[PDB]
Amino acid sequence: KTHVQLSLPVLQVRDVLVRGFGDSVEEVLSEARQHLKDGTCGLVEVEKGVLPQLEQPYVFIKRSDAAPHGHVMVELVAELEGIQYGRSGETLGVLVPHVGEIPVAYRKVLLRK
Repeated sequence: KTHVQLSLPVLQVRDVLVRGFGDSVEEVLSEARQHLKDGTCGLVEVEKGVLPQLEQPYVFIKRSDAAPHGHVMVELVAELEGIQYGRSGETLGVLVPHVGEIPVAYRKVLLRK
C-alpha cells in the first residue's frame, strides 16, 4: 500500500533513551521509515526546549492533507543545521526510536510510504 495506518506512542522528551535515528539526513529518513514499518517508532510533540534535547538530523512528521478513520495523513521531513529535506504542512512532532518508554498518548497517522 502507498499509505499505512499507524498509532504512534507519544513520549515525554526526558524519557527518550535513543534521541535520534543516526548521523545523515539519508540515514535518519531511512531508519525512521524502517522503525515506522516495524512498530518501533515514537513521537515527541515539539515545544520550546524540546528540539535542543534531541539529536540532529531530526525527522518530523508533517500534516500532508486537511483524516481517514481518525488517521491524519503525514509525510516525513528531515532537518540538519536549519535546512529541511522535503516540503509539507504543520509538524505533528519529531520521530525517535521507541525502546519501551511508557507513552502519555497515541497519535493516529496515515503514513505516505
